[PDB]
Amino acid sequence: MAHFKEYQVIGRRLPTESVPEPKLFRMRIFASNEVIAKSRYWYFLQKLHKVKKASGEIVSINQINEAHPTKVKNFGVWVRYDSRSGTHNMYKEIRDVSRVAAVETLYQDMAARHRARFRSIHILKVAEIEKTADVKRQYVKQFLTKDLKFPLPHRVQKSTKTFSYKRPSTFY
Amino acid sequence: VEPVVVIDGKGHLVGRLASVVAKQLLNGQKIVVVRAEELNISGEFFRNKLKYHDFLRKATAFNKTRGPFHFRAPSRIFYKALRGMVSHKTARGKAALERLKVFEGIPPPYDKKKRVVVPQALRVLRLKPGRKYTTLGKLSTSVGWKYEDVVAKLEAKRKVSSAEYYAKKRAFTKKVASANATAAESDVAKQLAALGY
Amino acid sequence: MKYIQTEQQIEVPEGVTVSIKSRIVKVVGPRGTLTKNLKHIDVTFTKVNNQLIKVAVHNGGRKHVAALRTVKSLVDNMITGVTKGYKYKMRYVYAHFPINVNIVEKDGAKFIEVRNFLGDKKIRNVPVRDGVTIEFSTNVKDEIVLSGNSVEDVSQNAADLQQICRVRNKDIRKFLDGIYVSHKGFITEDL
Amino acid sequence: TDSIVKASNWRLVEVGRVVLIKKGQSAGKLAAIVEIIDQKKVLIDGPKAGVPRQAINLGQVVLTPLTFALPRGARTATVSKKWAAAAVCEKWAASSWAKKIAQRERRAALTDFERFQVMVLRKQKRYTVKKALAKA
RNA sequence: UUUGCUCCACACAAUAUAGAUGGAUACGAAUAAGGCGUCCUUGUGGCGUCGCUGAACCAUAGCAGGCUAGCAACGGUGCACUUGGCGGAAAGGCCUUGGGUGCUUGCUGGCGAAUUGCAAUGUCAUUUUGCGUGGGGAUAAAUCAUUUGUAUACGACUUAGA
RNA sequence: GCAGUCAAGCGUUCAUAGCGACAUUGCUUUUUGAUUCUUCGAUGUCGGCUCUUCCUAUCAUACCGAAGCAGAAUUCGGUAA
RNA sequence: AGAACUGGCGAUGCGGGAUGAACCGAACGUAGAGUUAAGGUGCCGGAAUACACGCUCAUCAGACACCACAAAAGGUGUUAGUUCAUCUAGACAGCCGGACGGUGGCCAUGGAAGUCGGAAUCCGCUAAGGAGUGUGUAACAACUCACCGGCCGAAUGAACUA
RNA sequence: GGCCAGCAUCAGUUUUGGUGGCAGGAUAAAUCCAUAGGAAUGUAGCUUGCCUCGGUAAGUAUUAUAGCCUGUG
Ligand SMILES: [K+]
Ligand SMILES: [Mg+2]
Ligand SMILES: [Mg+2]
Ligand SMILES: [Mg+2]
Ligand SMILES: [Mg+2]
Ligand SMILES: [Mg+2]
Ligand SMILES: [Mg+2]
Ligand SMILES: [Mg+2]
Ligand SMILES: [Mg+2]
Ligand SMILES: [Mg+2]
Ligand SMILES: [Mg+2]
Ligand SMILES: [Mg+2]
Ligand SMILES: [Mg+2]
Repeated sequence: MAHFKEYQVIGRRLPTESVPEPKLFRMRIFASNEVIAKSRYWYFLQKLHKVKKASGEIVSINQINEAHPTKVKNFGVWVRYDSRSGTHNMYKEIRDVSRVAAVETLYQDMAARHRARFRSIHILKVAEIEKTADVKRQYVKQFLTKDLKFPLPHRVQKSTKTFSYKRPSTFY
Repeated sequence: VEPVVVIDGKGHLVGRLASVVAKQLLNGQKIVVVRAEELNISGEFFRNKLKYHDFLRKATAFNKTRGPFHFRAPSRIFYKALRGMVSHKTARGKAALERLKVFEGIPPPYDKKKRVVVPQALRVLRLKPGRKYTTLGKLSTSVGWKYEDVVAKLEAKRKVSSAEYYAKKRAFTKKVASANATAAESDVAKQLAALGY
Repeated sequence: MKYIQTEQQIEVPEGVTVSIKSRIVKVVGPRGTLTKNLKHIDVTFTKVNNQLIKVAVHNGGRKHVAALRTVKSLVDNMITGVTKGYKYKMRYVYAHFPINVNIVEKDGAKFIEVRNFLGDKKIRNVPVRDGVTIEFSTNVKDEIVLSGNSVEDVSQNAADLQQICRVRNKDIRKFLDGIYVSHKGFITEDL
Repeated sequence: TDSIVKASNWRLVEVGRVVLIKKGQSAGKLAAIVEIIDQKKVLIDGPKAGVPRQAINLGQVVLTPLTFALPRGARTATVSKKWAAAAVCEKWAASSWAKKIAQRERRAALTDFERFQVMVLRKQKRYTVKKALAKA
């Protein structure tokens, strides 16, 4: 729904006299802020366990920063989404420097290719593929060849002015 | 910035060019468009010919001389786009349209004047490579414009004359750049360079 | 997917020189010179070792990389046409009426004249494209041979000759008369 | 009798390609491609200029003709070491591109008195140059 | 034609302004390519260089730009003349020759400015028209009425008439 | 009223040359209904005659593809008003 | 056409939905300034030819709710996925070689030999071959394919989803 | 006195900049430094085969005549 941050959200299923110290369930939620993070936490906990916001509590919320924000990684992403006619599971691969950037790319890509809005997508799993040759999508694999170089043909520079006096060039 | 801005319409994406020119006209700038026959429309030639035929079938049923006139010349097709994007039924829009001239080719007054382009309307900068596009001269010939050959002949003549002019100008520019090459290590030139010139 | 890079190879034999400006290809060989304008494809040629040209598409889609191989094939056909040449052999097929195929001149234009096709009184004239040489092959019955450097012109002249002899208002499964391409090969043998 | 094919020498997105940031926090500094993320995205590092190690869209940057040897994925210290060893900053400051940038900054930094001096010196040089052009 | 018409110059009057306030500053083509310079074996050639916008280039100092004295150099520039050429797409412009004349800020001096009072567009442009003063130039038609019938409701059309 | 999709069957064999059951999806507003929104200080209420134009779901004519198209004739279909 | 709850219109202008009683936003004394709503920011037209990732090329493209329509069924168009398979012990496609014997397998049929039908889906040689995938004959024959080989050498096929 | 203005210092409302000090989080994550362990889109070295300069291709070899990843501090 915006530029994403990843939050660990831990909730409780609030204690009673019968059950003190309940079982402290945790989730990694990609959300643009903490209100949405906690909302998504309760949404998925209600999908998983007999609990709701009114019968539980948020024990903790903590943003998780990328441990290595400046190393390029290949992420495998497993999602579950609703199409116009059904629900489907999908696996994709995204090359980027952080989980939040990978997830933002994934949401953009789901919207672009499957018209799957945010509300229709569940992030099942995001995991860095530590070993290349376990990358199984060609659109990522092509970026892992040795000494990868490519030109950027047909450069289009934007003019600051309405009129130009030169009949410009697209060389690069 | 100039009193008259002369746009070389060659390869200029008629709709985007018309947007630029309409805004300039309404802002108060005099615009002269040349080489309207070399303008481009995105989409296949057959697409644009079918579009113009759909335009051509529209006419006042009880008197065709009252209905929308279908001007075949490339300059008048560009003018149709531009008029549709100017509020042409008001006095302000009439003044704006009076600030405009469109031509096929480059007629004598403007053949010796500077021509500019509009990068935000240029086909090579705007269209994705591989996309098909139409040339207004070909579209106009196909829909009844009678003067593509005459315009091409006059343009070949003008280009011969202009290439001769440019050979002379390039020779003189080489002379000037050589005389500026010397006196580049002079004290005045070094002070100019210190000041950025 | 937009493949990062796709490329094809163009082997250049010894007696062939390939001059490629922006996308205007000029192939020169023993038999003559062919030229092609490929400004419609947006590929990139590069000379590797004077016997190999690489043609590449960068960040190209499916259609773009398909047309890359099409460009490779077209340049290969130019080189083959200036080294070995192209010859299309056509056979006249007729059940009753003998098709009379000849070479005639009209204002000096070298038409192929077809008379008596299916008994018709009309005379079918097919112009000969420049570079295409028309020879009637003795020792084979009812065989016309079209030869030239450019496969485009030889094959299109053969197809024009074939289409001028299409049967109208009849069951063409029965009325099989026509002039049909029977062989498509090269001029130089076993090359 | 040799085959002639025009080279069309592009600047290549590659590890070690030197780029000039045109917009953003840096906006005019030099960085080096550390590696390629996507067709439109690279990881760069500008340690000498002060550009942080960052993933950047290629549209936010312009490729320069300058390339140096850099292993793919090199960290900031390694990029700075190879940058200093290859002397990228001086190789760029000697380019006409950098000199034109510097000239436009100097012209923007001229004062009114300095513009008056510029006109006076331009008139002196013009006198000498016109005299030479008439003699020639 | 109760001294008409037109063209040039000048003065005086009106008349407005779709909107000047240093300069519209000219190759063509391509853009998965080009420009320029140079070289040769003149090409779809070799080499070098540039772009990454005109943020340029040119111009630009002087009572809105006065009056003077020099130095240097035979340059720049305005002007009226003048030589030849080219330009018909709407040419109405582009180039060029020679002499004259003014200015020159390329450099160095002398004098002036004030009080528009602390700003007030603080009037500098071009569009038509009229009148007057000189000078050059030209010396008809159309319509009505009559007439024709190739025309025609009337107009209109087509004809004729010193 | 017109048109699709599926394909059990017809078509001597053979689902789809041409058809096509059991089903099912539509389109049209040249049928007739349904409604009562406009008009009851009044839109002249059948048909024909006359005349113009428009649509295409094409009967003919043009050029074609298919056939259970040998020819001839015909049938199905395409661009087509 | 008729009921329920609420909110509206009627009785209501204003900004937006081009246009419109009811929709969106917001309800209204006369003004100034600022900020916004809904809606917009190529030009008409005030406002980014903004930035970013993709998708789409339509010889009827598409383009903002109410709302001014389109469905079933389809498409090696293109994109992204799911699952199952083949593959250097050599895959797919392509070209070429083999494609047998018991055996005219059983039944019928006027005739039926793999191929008008019902039923049985065997065995040997086997690298491999169905009691037969099609063309063909009246039945034959004769071609052809499943199946296995020769060549090539790294990926490939199928069914689905949207 | 009236009409139209300019500037300064204020007041009320507001719009748009420059700059300073703090707080929190994994007392940011990173970078950086130290250390240990690894493999590859395998650096140096070595071997094998090529040949047009002199490089190449295949192995091996985990930092060397490039570097990188991970954990810890
Ligand atoms: K009534
Ligand atoms: Mg006409
Ligand atoms: Mg009445
Ligand atoms: Mg009436
Ligand atoms: Mg039809
Ligand atoms: Mg017939
Ligand atoms: Mg009432
Ligand atoms: Mg209301
Ligand atoms: Mg609407
Ligand atoms: Mg606007
Ligand atoms: Mg569908
Ligand atoms: Mg049989
Ligand atoms: Mg204040």
